[PDB]
Amino acid sequence: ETLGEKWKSRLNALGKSEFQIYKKSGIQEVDRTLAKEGIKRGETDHHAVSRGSAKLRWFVERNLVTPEGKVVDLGCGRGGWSYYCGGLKNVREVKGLTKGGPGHEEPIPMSTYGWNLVRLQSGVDVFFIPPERCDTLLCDIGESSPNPTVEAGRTLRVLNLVENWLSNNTQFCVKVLNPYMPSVIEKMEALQRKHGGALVRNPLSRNSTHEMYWVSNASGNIVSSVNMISRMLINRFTMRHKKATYEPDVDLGSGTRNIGIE
Ligand SMILES: Nc1ncnc2c1ncn2[C@@H]1O[C@H](CSCC[C@H](N)C(=O)O)[C@@H](O)[C@H]1O
Ligand SMILES: NC(=O)c1ncn([C@@H]2O[C@H](COP(=O)(O)O)[C@@H](O)[C@H]2O)n1
Repeated sequence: ETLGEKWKSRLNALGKSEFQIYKKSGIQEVDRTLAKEGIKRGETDHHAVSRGSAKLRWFVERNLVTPEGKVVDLGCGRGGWSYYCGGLKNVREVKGLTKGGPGHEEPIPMSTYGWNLVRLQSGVDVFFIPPERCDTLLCDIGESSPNPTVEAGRTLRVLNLVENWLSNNTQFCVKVLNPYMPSVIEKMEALQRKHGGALVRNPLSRNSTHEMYWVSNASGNIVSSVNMISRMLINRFTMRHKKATYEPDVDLGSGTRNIGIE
């Protein structure tokens, strides 16, 4: 029921080569080369396990999401979001959960700052476990599909999932894979009405996804928000100068935290 649908078809209609070029046109990138080589080498200090750490950092260093207390990371994969939160000031406990298993990102043990406050377990399907009480809820789940109706389903599953974990003034950051499909817009509107927050586009996301994140400390008419991104993604189809701007990767430190305010 929208304009992002025009974008998706155009996207799908791209040639393999055209596609790769577009996917990174004028986006923001994280310089991960050395971080990956160090990880591959067994290093467990400083490195982010994925570009997700840098991704979360962007929202956090802007107070769009303020992870505190018990943080639950739904679909932590390797744990970029979890290890990152494990080094943040007022965070006490970090629990990350994923499916893992062959053909899936499995959590990677690390000794980055606060790693001791972080527990990651795979072999978990978040959709069928009971909700635990938590102060901040993070969720980065959402598999992309060439078929926008398939994505719309996946998106809703996630929204319903999180609604079940959100309480009082729970802090949250949740990926909304396909925010432009009308059932997803409809649900988002309900949620926003019920828990506030807004949808925000992360400059680090690639042009090949219309993904937006529902963050707790931000507002803005949903529909308006998605169209903005839709127009933007379309504008980017036709670009002179398609370079990606890079930035150093995040450094996650290497110690253990003792907690206890003091
Ligand atoms: N039902 C489910 N239960 C648990 N994990 C799931 C799931 N469906 C998908 N996932 C997982 O969710 C992950 C999302 S990608 C993880 C990104 C992470 N924030 C990064 O920074 O490291 C995938 O690795 C996938 O295996
Ligand atoms: N035109 C192509 O050659 C091509 N390849 C992938 N895509 C679009 O982008 C989406 C996911 O992006 P990616 O495959 O992980 O980069 C797909 O689901 C599809 O809609 N398009």
